[PDB]
Amino acid sequence: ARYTGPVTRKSRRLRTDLVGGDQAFEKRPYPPGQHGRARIKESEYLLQLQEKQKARFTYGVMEKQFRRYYEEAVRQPGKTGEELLKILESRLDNVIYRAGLARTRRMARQLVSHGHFNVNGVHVNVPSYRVSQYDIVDVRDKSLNTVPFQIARETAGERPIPSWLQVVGERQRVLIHQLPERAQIDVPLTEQLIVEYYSK
Amino acid sequence: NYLERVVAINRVSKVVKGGRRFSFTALVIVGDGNGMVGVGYGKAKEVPAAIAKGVEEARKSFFRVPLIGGTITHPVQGEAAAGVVLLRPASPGTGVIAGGAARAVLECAGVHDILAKSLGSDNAINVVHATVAALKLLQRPEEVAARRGLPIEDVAPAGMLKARRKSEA
Amino acid sequence: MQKTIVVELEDRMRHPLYGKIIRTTKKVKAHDEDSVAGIGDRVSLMETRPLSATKRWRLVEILEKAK
Amino acid sequence: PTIQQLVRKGRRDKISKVKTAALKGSPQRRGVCTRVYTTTPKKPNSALRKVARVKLTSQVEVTAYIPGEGHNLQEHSMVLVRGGRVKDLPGVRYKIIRGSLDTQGVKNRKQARSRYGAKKEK
Amino acid sequence: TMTDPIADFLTRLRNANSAYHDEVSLPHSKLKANIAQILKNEGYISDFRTEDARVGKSLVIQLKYGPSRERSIAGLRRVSKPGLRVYAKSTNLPRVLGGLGVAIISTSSGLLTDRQAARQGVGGEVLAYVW
RNA sequence: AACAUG
RNA sequence: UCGAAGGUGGGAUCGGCGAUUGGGACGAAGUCGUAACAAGGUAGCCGUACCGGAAGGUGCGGCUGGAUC
RNA sequence: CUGGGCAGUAACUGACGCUGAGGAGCGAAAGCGUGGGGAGCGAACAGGAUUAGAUACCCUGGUAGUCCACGCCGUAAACG
RNA sequence: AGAAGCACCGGCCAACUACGUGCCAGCAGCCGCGGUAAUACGUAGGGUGCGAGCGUUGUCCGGAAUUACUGGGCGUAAAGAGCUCGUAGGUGGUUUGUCGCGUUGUUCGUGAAAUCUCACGGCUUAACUGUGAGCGUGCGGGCGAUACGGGCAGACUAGAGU
RNA sequence: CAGCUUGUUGGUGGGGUGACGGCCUACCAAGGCGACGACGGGUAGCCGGCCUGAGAGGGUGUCCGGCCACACUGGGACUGA
Ligand SMILES: [Mg+2]
Ligand SMILES: [Mg+2]
Ligand SMILES: [Mg+2]
Ligand SMILES: [Mg+2]
Ligand SMILES: [Mg+2]
Ligand SMILES: [Mg+2]
Ligand SMILES: [Mg+2]
Ligand SMILES: [Mg+2]
Ligand SMILES: [Mg+2]
Ligand SMILES: [Mg+2]
Ligand SMILES: [Mg+2]
Ligand SMILES: [Mg+2]
Ligand SMILES: [Mg+2]
Ligand SMILES: [Mg+2]
Ligand SMILES: [Mg+2]
Ligand SMILES: [Mg+2]
Ligand SMILES: [Mg+2]
Ligand SMILES: [Mg+2]
Ligand SMILES: [Mg+2]
Ligand SMILES: [Mg+2]
Ligand SMILES: [Mg+2]
Ligand SMILES: [Mg+2]
Ligand SMILES: [Mg+2]
Ligand SMILES: [Mg+2]
Ligand SMILES: [Mg+2]
Ligand SMILES: [Mg+2]
Ligand SMILES: [Mg+2]
Ligand SMILES: [Mg+2]
Ligand SMILES: [Mg+2]
Ligand SMILES: [Mg+2]
Ligand SMILES: [Mg+2]
Ligand SMILES: [Mg+2]
Ligand SMILES: [Mg+2]
Ligand SMILES: [Mg+2]
Ligand SMILES: [Mg+2]
Ligand SMILES: [Mg+2]
Ligand SMILES: [Mg+2]
Ligand SMILES: [Mg+2]
Ligand SMILES: [Mg+2]
Ligand SMILES: [Mg+2]
Ligand SMILES: [Mg+2]
Ligand SMILES: [Mg+2]
Ligand SMILES: [Mg+2]
Ligand SMILES: [Mg+2]
Ligand SMILES: [Mg+2]
Ligand SMILES: [Mg+2]
Ligand SMILES: [Mg+2]
Ligand SMILES: [Mg+2]
Ligand SMILES: [Mg+2]
Ligand SMILES: [Mg+2]
Ligand SMILES: [Mg+2]
Ligand SMILES: [Mg+2]
Ligand SMILES: [Mg+2]
Ligand SMILES: [Mg+2]
Ligand SMILES: [Mg+2]
Repeated sequence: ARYTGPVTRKSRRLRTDLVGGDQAFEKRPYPPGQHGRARIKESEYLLQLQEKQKARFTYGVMEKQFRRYYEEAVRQPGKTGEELLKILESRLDNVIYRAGLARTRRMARQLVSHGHFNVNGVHVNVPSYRVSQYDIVDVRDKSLNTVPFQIARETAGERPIPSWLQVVGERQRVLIHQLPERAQIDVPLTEQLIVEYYSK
Repeated sequence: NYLERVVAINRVSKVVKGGRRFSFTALVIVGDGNGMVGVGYGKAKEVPAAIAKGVEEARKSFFRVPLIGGTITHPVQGEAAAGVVLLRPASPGTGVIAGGAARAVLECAGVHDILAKSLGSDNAINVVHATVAALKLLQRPEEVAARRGLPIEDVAPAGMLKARRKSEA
Repeated sequence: MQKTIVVELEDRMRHPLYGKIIRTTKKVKAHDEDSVAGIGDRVSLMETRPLSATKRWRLVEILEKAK
Repeated sequence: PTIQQLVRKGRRDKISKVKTAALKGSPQRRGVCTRVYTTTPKKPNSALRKVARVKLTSQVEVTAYIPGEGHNLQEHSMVLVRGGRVKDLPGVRYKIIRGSLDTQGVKNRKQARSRYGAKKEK
Repeated sequence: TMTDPIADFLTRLRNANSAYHDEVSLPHSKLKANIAQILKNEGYISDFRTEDARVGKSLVIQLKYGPSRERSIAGLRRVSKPGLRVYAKSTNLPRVLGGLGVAIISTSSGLLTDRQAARQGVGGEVLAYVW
């Protein structure tokens, strides 16, 4: 399943603009609904819960899928917030967002879901495909000379590209240098209140 | 600028010839966020006046908490009246696994990697005093070498000495 | 018991949950080819094939008999 | 106490009662539902509670509670009995599942509607 | 009666450390004297000597305090009681205050600490903790 | 002496 | 010879029912006293005996977990 | 007639110690059996008072019992 | 373009107002809510948590240090036998020598495969599956160590007794 | 649930079996087992594992894999490695 609902509504409740650029948000940054302008009780559980929601609606991950990402992140060496945001940053629909081929996250998900891409010459259509080190991310020859793929040819500049991946010229393809560590991760959220959420 | 958490606000009652006279107590934690924390009880006829006597009491009772760069140095077990709090260090990926009363004492003190378990009574006032009693039992690696007259390299394990090198370089 | 001896062996082993070393004692039967063994008598044994319903041991030799 | 006492006499876990008997392993258990009647609750909290004395296929006779408002149980309706205890009724540990063998679901439900038994809309 | 003289040895050290006494005397044995050598080499006590009583001998330990009245010994715990003996292997030796303390280990190569038995790869009976 | 109850 | 099943016999052992009867828990606005909590109006509790509608009373020994001048 | 304790001497023995499930013995008072004894006291009981009642408290009497010999009982707020 | 629902919103525990009802009808896991302005009953709007599912019942562990080895207690909260003697049993002062049973080191044999942990590979990804290494806490055989515990052979006088 | 045991415990000579053996038989001896729970009673296929738990533990034995037991109930042998 997906969410398939209003997107500004879950940025107002979480008090954080999750998509890139929104004029509906910042006219009302307070939570939606009819009791929205309240000064609410900030529980310790509320600060851990709403921090976990900030990552599910940034990346578009259901709860059972997001929990399995936590299962291996707590189980790998290093930290837990480092490795949870790493394996969320390695999903294919997030890689397409960081490379500039899509304006938002939800249009990055369809272009992977509708099968407009390859990775190692292999046709893929799964949005939670996790890329690894040295993975080329190619693109279908049918998907060239298409409107959403050529409307993102001239808009290659307004968003920055992170250091761990790289885009090239008119043969559009994305090269993964290594897995992203921490510093080149975009931060709307802290990474310790998610770890403290699953200890309850 | 400091960190503050109110832990409990209960309403207490005194009996007179007329009836019952009510009052509020408000246990407050005030901390540096880095290495210092203070506990102050405070009580008054109204809740914001009971909080403000607690904040002014907690700031006149700071104490320094020995850290390594995210966690405490060795496991301790503290004893209040009948509250028993077991503190225990942890890896840097851990958060603060602690109950709601001992969470406020450790987050205000600047602790990031803790395992805590409260083993005695469930009173929030005595769990806070038992967490404070365990933080006094902590003692530094450079202070346990001056206490023994040895260097630090043979009183402390090498695995936590490198966590001093990594924490500030 | 007419060419048969009874020997009290003993062995000590940890308790599985508590860790204390518990001392217990068995009682095995053994074969005397000639009936020379009385009460007391540290005896050495070696286990054999079934010789009766219960005898599985043989007497090797007597070291430091009954004082 | 004194490890040699624990060697001789170990630790014995304390005894808890079978907290829902008369189902005997089953999650639900059907019955015949004689004697539909109405009981008062305890010292506070007064109303008219709608209960029934159901004879199960566990070969036991239990008092069971009917949640929702309005029912159609008379004397020999097949009911499906689950567990669940009612605090103000002292001898009552079982509820009747609504939307079952003969128990019609509660009419005019539009909230929560899966308890109490109700299809969505026609 | 008198069971476990090593637990008496540590209780005498606690009851005078807690009372800020400068020294303790106690009956001598070669196991108490060798435990005093591990306590001196790890810096918990100052020098000890052997006087002579009526019968037997006497072990006298000079305790150590700071410039201020600081206990140079924090705790003492007996681990391997005579009612329950405690043995450890070289791969899972115990660890006192995360390594800030010292466990007295009785190996076949003499009395050692954790750090003297870990790098020699031996285990034995875990006598005491000091920290 | 004496005097229960709500 | 042994031998399953069956027959006969006297016991053992675990359940159900049983006229009548012993207490137990809980029901509301029942009836009769007021024994304990204040020196609770005779300080109270404990063991035991006898007695009494009922709580309880009295003896004998004991305890303070009472003794308020 | 008989049991235990303390101190001194250090004469002798050479760890002979501590604890002790079960078991055994002792164990206030009341009570039980047989046989004595019975001043005073005093359950039960009886009368008098008090009271709405008074199977109580208070008063006058009063049996067992309290004592002894020999057994049984094995309980106490047997408590520091 | 052919394809969204289910529970909950007094506290724990994320999410609040209106109308209807008036100790009624009902709710409820616990404390409890309802007797005319009910955030707790019924509907509505709004909201939260999840999602091809969502609740409920049953059952087990967790929380529960409420059987406590890790890791509890017994003056008054539940808990020291009325008191002693003593059987089995458990435990045992100082010291020499010895044995190597306990203990400890090492090596061999064994502890199947799967499952589980880790790292790579393959199914478009995942579940799933292939390989490698751990793990398999142990047990048996061999060879080292002798501090402690124990056995055996003596010494000692401080405990105990005379 | 506190006394169980007479082929019972041991020996000798025969018999028997693929094999040791009271496995069977005769004779002789008078033993064997038990408060470290005998003899009874109740329940249960055991395990690799599975679920839970920080661990130690507690619960469990379903798929798959191992061994065992049975084949309407009870008893028996035949054939054959
Ligand atoms: Mg103060
Ligand atoms: Mg305590
Ligand atoms: Mg508690
Ligand atoms: Mg009857
Ligand atoms: Mg009265
Ligand atoms: Mg009275
Ligand atoms: Mg009166
Ligand atoms: Mg009175
Ligand atoms: Mg009378
Ligand atoms: Mg009396
Ligand atoms: Mg008296
Ligand atoms: Mg001599
Ligand atoms: Mg004794
Ligand atoms: Mg006894
Ligand atoms: Mg007597
Ligand atoms: Mg008498
Ligand atoms: Mg008499
Ligand atoms: Mg007479
Ligand atoms: Mg009269
Ligand atoms: Mg009189
Ligand atoms: Mg009589
Ligand atoms: Mg006499
Ligand atoms: Mg007395
Ligand atoms: Mg809330
Ligand atoms: Mg209203
Ligand atoms: Mg509602
Ligand atoms: Mg799904
Ligand atoms: Mg349940
Ligand atoms: Mg539970
Ligand atoms: Mg537990
Ligand atoms: Mg307790
Ligand atoms: Mg005690
Ligand atoms: Mg009391
Ligand atoms: Mg008590
Ligand atoms: Mg006593
Ligand atoms: Mg008694
Ligand atoms: Mg003895
Ligand atoms: Mg010794
Ligand atoms: Mg011994
Ligand atoms: Mg394997
Ligand atoms: Mg894989
Ligand atoms: Mg792959
Ligand atoms: Mg596999
Ligand atoms: Mg070996
Ligand atoms: Mg003497
Ligand atoms: Mg015969
Ligand atoms: Mg023979
Ligand atoms: Mg033969
Ligand atoms: Mg024969
Ligand atoms: Mg069966
Ligand atoms: Mg636990
Ligand atoms: Mg199976
Ligand atoms: Mg099957
Ligand atoms: Mg059939
Ligand atoms: Mg044949």
